[PDB]
Amino acid sequence: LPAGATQERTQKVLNEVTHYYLTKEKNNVESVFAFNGFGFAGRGQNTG
Amino acid sequence: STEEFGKILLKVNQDGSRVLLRDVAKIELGGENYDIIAEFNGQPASGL
Amino acid sequence: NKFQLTPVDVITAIKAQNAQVAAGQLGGTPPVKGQQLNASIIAQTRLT
Repeated sequence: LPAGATQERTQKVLNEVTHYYLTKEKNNVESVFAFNGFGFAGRGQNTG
Repeated sequence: STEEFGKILLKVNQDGSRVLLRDVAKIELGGENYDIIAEFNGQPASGL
Repeated sequence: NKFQLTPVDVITAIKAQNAQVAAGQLGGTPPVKGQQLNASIIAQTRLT
């Protein structure tokens, strides 16, 4: 997400990423471990 | 215990009534910090 | 002496007015639901 984006927003997008992986790819996907808090650019409420 | 903590005396009023910690705050077990929400298939999780 | 001050007053002033204060964030974890703003709170910065 971009600069300022609250955790709650970043969760929506994260719940979407998990949803897509749990439907459109149900056959390949085993599990999604979603981490709303830190990426690799940094830590922060706008990363995941 | 949260109960012990809430029973912390902060102030005695002029008339003799007590001002307890639970009178100014919400005691509850919780986390060291709330920066990372980690869901597993959209469920709350921990792990190593 | 003119102004009734010792080097203790000086040292106290310097530690009070030359300080780096941690002041938290607006909209920080743990968050209320429906928050759009997450910004750092900035207070005293060391003199330069």
